[PDB]
Amino acid sequence: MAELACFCYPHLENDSYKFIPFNNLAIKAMLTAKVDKKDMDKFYDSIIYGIAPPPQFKKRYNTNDNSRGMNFETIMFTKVAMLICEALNSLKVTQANVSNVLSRVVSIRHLENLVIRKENPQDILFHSKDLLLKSTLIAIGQSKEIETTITAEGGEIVFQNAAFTMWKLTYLEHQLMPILDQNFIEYKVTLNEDKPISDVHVKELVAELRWQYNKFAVITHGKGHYRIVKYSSVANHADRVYATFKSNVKTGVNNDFNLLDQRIIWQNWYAFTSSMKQGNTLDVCKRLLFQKMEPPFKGLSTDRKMDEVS
Amino acid sequence: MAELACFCYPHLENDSYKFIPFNNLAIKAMLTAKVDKKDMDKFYDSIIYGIAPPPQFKKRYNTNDNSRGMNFETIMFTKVAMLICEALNSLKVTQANVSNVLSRVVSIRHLENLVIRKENPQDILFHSKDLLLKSTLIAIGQSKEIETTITAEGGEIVFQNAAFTMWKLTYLEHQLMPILDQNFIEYKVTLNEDKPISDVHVKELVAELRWQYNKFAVITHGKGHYRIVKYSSVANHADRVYATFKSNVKTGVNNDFNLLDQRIIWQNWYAFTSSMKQGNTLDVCKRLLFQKMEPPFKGLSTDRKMDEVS
Amino acid sequence: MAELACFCYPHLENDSYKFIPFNNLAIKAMLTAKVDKKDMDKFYDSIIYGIAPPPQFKKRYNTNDNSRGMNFETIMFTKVAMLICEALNSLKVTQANVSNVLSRVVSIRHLENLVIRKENPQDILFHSKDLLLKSTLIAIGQSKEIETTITAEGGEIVFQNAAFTMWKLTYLEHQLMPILDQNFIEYKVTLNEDKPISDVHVKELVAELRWQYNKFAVITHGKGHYRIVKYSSVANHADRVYATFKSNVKTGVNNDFNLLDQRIIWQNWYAFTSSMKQGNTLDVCKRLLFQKMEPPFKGLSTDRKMDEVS
Amino acid sequence: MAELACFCYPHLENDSYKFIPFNNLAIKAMLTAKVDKKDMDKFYDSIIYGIAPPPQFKKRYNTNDNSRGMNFETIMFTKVAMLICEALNSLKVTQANVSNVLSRVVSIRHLENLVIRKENPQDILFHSKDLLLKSTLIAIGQSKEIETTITAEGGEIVFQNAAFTMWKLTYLEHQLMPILDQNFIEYKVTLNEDKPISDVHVKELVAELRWQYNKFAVITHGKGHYRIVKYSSVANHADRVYATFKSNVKTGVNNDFNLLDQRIIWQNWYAFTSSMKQGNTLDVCKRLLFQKMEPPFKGLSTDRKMDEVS
Amino acid sequence: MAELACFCYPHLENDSYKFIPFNNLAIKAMLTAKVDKKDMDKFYDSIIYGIAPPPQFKKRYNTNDNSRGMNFETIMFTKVAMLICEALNSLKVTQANVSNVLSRVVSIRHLENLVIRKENPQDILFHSKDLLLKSTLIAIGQSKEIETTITAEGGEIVFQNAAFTMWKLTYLEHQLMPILDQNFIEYKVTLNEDKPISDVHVKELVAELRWQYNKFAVITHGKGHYRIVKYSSVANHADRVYATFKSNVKTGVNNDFNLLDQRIIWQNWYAFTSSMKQGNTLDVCKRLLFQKMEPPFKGLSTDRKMDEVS
Amino acid sequence: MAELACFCYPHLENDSYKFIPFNNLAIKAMLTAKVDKKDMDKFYDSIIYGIAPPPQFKKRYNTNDNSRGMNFETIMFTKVAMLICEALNSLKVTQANVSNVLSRVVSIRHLENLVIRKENPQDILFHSKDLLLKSTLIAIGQSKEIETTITAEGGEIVFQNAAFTMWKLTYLEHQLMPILDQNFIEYKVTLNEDKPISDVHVKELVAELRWQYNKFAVITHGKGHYRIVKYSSVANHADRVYATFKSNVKTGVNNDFNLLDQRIIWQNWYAFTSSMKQGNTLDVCKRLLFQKMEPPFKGLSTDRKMDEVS
Repeated sequence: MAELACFCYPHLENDSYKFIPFNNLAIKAMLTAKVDKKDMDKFYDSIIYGIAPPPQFKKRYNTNDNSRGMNFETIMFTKVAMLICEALNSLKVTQANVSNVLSRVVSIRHLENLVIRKENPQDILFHSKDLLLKSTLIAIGQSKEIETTITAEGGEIVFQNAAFTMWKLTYLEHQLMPILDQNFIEYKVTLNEDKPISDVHVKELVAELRWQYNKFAVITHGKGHYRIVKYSSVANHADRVYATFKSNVKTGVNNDFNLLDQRIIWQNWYAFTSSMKQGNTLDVCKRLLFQKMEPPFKGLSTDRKMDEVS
Repeated sequence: MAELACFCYPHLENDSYKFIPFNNLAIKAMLTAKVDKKDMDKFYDSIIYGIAPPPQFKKRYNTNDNSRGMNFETIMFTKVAMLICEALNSLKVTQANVSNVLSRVVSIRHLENLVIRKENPQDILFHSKDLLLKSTLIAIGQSKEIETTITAEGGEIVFQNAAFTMWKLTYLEHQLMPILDQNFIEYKVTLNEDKPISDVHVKELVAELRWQYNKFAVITHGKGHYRIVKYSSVANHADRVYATFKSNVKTGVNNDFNLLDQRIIWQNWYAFTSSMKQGNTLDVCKRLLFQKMEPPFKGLSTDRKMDEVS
Repeated sequence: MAELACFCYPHLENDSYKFIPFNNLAIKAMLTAKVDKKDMDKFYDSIIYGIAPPPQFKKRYNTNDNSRGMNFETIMFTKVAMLICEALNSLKVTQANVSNVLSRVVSIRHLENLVIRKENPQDILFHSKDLLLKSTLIAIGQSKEIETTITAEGGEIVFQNAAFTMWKLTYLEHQLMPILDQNFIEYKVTLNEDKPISDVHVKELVAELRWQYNKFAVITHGKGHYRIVKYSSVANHADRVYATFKSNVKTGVNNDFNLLDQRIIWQNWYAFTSSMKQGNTLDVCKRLLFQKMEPPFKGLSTDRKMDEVS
Repeated sequence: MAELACFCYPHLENDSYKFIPFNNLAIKAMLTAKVDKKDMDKFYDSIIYGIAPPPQFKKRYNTNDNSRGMNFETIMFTKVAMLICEALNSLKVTQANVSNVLSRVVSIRHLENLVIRKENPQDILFHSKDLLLKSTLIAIGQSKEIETTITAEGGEIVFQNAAFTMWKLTYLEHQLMPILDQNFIEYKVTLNEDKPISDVHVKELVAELRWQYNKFAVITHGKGHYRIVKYSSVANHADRVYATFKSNVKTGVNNDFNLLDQRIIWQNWYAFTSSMKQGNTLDVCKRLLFQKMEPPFKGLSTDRKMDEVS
Repeated sequence: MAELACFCYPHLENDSYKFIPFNNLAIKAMLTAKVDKKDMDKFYDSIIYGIAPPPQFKKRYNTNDNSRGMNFETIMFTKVAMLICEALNSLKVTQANVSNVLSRVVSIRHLENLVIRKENPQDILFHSKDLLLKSTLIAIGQSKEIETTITAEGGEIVFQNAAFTMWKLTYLEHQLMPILDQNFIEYKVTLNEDKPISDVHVKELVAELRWQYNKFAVITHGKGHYRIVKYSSVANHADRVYATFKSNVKTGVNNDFNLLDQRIIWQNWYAFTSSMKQGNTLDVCKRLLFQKMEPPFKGLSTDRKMDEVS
Repeated sequence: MAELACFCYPHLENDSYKFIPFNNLAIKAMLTAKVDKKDMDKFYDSIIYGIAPPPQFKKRYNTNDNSRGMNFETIMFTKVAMLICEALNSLKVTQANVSNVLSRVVSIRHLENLVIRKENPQDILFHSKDLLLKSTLIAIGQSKEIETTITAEGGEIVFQNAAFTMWKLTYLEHQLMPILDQNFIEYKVTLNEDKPISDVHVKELVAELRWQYNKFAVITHGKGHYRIVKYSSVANHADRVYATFKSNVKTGVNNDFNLLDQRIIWQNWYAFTSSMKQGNTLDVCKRLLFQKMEPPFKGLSTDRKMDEVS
């Protein structure tokens, strides 16, 4: 969604790098500037409003002629920028790394959701700076830890178990970078703890997903939680995860992929992703997606049905 | 929902009975009137606003202390009343029958929907008085004919086949007697013609109902069309149909019941209703409703799924 | 409330007097005019907008400095004027009488209510010009007939009997000359027919008046119907009726007074008015109003009570 | 209206139990949760929003499919919860009792009214924490003291005496759990002090109740104040008080009942309740309610009448 | 923008084909229908709302999941449909041709503009059915005649000459199929007559275009008028015209192209299009577009400048 | 736009003059006052609201009969007054000078823009009192320094270079003294630093001005920055600058004039102003304005064009 350099810039004071949010009028000035090709990757001095992002990220910002960026003039842009700065400032980043850290692309919608979590007095993140930092570092790609319920990006809870918390992603209502397609619906299921889950608690989740979300495929991107996406979108999900798997192999970055419970994941998605982890090609993997198959917890849908009839 | 006498009264002119709509201020005057117990079943003379319904039907009309009636002061009350009068006036009803005809209870919501159909220049009923009369006579219980797509009460079309037309019932938005429970959702599937339906056209309907309405039971009330109701409501439907079957037996009125296609109807509903037609008791019939069973078109849900994934 | 000359003027065409409504801009011009004392009682020629009422009636019209008149610029002024003209035009008034007819003071609020009745397709007056004329002639003081339910000024029906129709007077919502005191509440009870009324139908009315209007006195002005007025106002009613009785004696005009049913009228009002008809003085009559007395249908209030408890 | 456990949960810190209000998002999470039958009576851990009420109280909370509960997402829910917690926290409740204390059902509308009293700088409760605690403990069922004017739940004062304060209950306008029937009207009359009341001060109250509330029955529930309820509702009041009297006998809880002044209470209610205290059956008691009788302060209604006529 | 079959269907009555507009509820029903692959190109019978377009044109209609179609539920859809039907009905189309006529793709925005012209009493098209037919037949591709000012699609006149009329295209404000990109600006310059144009009248147009539209390229699509498009869009225009030139060659349809005045057209566009007419390839033509060149009416921009300074 | 005495008055406390803002009700009182001709130039004592400006400046203030002044009752009047007072209070003005300082006419719109700059946390002036003072002293005519980008009056940045910052003047939206002509558009180009500017950075600015502002003349008033004004206004600009040049010569005040870069300034303006500096008459100077001439960076407009076509 955007590189971290779209929100802040590094400032060396006291043999350590502190990160500072952009003023939105500085971004606005940048968008109107004539800049040499040699300077497109350098931070821009607006003179009146402080420093601004490198003009090379111009398309990340919505303008009269760009709707595929972010709304950098909203309050949420500043809140997201401050959330990034706080997390990155706790890391005492060193001179060799600042470039890699800022050039990293992160999910803006994940960050706006964490803002929404932390500003809510009811939410644990409002009351624990440690959990907020952990949660943010995960979304910034500066942590090895896995996103769980405690550290979830958030949303509206629509189902909860001893083992699982199902959330509805509210991206349509975001201020910074909302999803523009009004047909969008996506959920995620995060794990509450990391100790083994009983068959009965798996059953309960599977049963809810077949009754209340029968038109949704249960998939994962390998990062330790389930993604509940409409079947009309799994093919696009497959492309993205494969491209991400392929790239992370070429670049040597961490590339472990948690296929998660085969009793829960859509069987075609399990096939597709298991073929990925085996090193197969895109065309070979994607074929298992569209290949019909039928070999699960039998009779779970008819249980919820009769419960309702009573 | 209400007896026909709640909308019109009979007037003998020219050796034939013409039916006349009530003024709503006549109803209002009636609701404030002191009436002898002997006159509760007689039409009421408001003096200023003409005749009014028998005070015995007071509860059919919404007031400060009644919300289970109709909104007789709306324009829709008059349109519905005129629709009834037109249909009943084409029948040259005779002196012995007027009582039975008016005392008959009909669905107001069905009549408001027929009004909505006929006032729409796009709808065939707007352009054929014969079809409108047929359609209304069915809803008034003064016709032996079966409601089909052509003569359907109406609603929003949400699926259509060579053989079927699926409608969404808009009762939440009615003016005269809307459903007050905002959780209400109900569809009906009417037959387009009365010649046999191919297996493939049945398949197409069943497939849509499992994909798009998996949380809905396919039942019928025996009147020749399907009713798509949430499982949380089939038990109440069962009570009503049985009470109607029981009564129509005691009173000798027509009591044929079309169970419709067993490949479409929910198997528990087919069992429940087949036990009814065999003369069983309520407790025996209703038991087959809650009795779990599992012995259909196999693999039809997985067909639509893969179609979407493409 | 206003003389008839405030609404129309006489025009002699074809040896008969036709009456013509004023344009409101003609009235407005009149209100700004300098007029000789000798011409204050003559109709005024606005030149641009036709004839206008005699400047002597200036205070009948609301202005920046008068709120005790009528709102002669509303549509209702024209409707009321036309209603008067129609009634007076059916009388072929003669040259000697026009002065007396126009100088007569009538109730504007009664006339606005008759307009409201006749413009309503539900009301009998909408469909019978004869009843409308009769009803208007009563309110214009050009008829010997008594106002009954059929010819009532109107309002909201709040109770109805075989013998009685109780109306709520809506004067607070009038456009032409509303009551300005927002605490105003007044009802009237008109007789449906003029044949004798049974004890049971009297009982029913008395019972309603004690239960639902316990804070209201049942009085009459002698014109053949009951007036339901709050006790805080009967003394003012007494003054007005006496002044009207006194005047009608001095002027020889008709002065019969129908005391109506002593089982219904408030006993103090019956005493007050019976003393009037006997020729007593104001001070003697009014004393019987404030004189406490207690000598009715016993136990009628406790009947309605227990009915409600059930 | 709801058990205290619907608002707070107990926390053992420092050998004493402190009570903590629920976050409304914790309640919301609970309402979506799959819970074992064995855990339905245990407080629920929403993980993200803290603890929540036992899922067994699900129906106390309004949802898309429940309107007979409370609006737990309003600000008033939190204010009411804090009011309960403050009162219960002053009691140093012990481990054996917490269950009984929380399981106790209290009037939410009484608690919302006490909130409205205490937040008003004009009200004595705003300025005396001791009176507020006393007043709340009465409404929580954790006090032996009787509700008087000082500690009344509140409302709009509509009549006041040396001995009495009459209040109108504003339940239609409540935010947390309003009465939904718009025809609802109920008053209460609380005693200002507990020393004897003169006949003249009783007379004054009775006189107001007959003039201004003639359609209302003067009853009590035995808790030391009068309840002014429409006659159309006394039968339902009778059922509730008897069921409460019956239960409190079976459970041994305090069951004294103050019949209050027989010159004020509706004579049928006095009969009904006196039969209750004598141990009679429901059918025997309730019969005295509908039994007509007529054997009071004579001529008090005619005093207020003549006062108004002046 | 859409085939003519998206608006009407043919009906053989009286050995001639009359064309009939679709009801929008018929289209809506079609969009929900299950249709055999063999019938996708056949007109669809909605049963309740008449005939509908072939389901193969589903994407021409805006839905919850399609924004690249038209708003067929607006009034403008019906007006456009009637305009097409009127024009096509004057042609007595024969059985062999109906398919070709309906399958023809036309500009909806051109048709909505002609509607706007004809409904305006000020516009000549409102008063001449012959001119309207001519104008529509041009936009329907059923006429050999060239669009001139008289028969222009319309818009806001922003400049006019003895020889030229410049219009602003209002596509952003259209109801049926507006341009969605809010940055859109496009003008057209139509010829008033077809007799030769003096150098001075060309000068006047060129002068206005350089002063008031310096950021716009003067191009044509070969149909006899100028198109004033921003330079940021000429490359896309080039693609479309070439694809249209290429296709019309392969299909043998009329393919004459009027390059128009080389003193007016942007020199790069003249080069690009002259290379097209010579049969060159796309890559060869398009190269002349981006090839810088500079060899016009000298000093025309400085004339308007000094005029303004005065 | 107004003398400084329209905003504040001098107060001698502690052998130094402090300047105090006017209350707007003091101004209002002054505007209603009868004042001797001898006192028209003295500050006015409103008695109730403090001191007010000399009645001789009455026309500087908008009233029912004056629209060519300022809106002295807005909040902006007070902010501007305080900004002046702060700047003037840092100068320890002496007794001989106060008259000259206050009588000085300054641009109100410049001062309102500096307020808008300083109240914005994003703007450097918000964070540096020294820069704000410098910037204000320039606008007050109490500084020898030249307005640069850092100290610019402000506006919306529409173009920025290593060497230049182009601003749009928002005078239409001002609160204190907006431009009333809605056709007004004016920009200014300020220099970022005062070290020499490369040819390439000049080229970049000239290129933007020809593409995006072709209808605007590049002129200066000699104060060290460029003014981008429509050609329809340069003649009026010429009058004003000449009158200012003429006056400053007669009064001996500073009269240096920076013609700025002849490669940027409109050649006619350079001629006009160079003739001014040579001492020529108005008629001689102004003639060079309207005199056509054509002898610049060739082919710069065609560079931006082709860039857009790509």
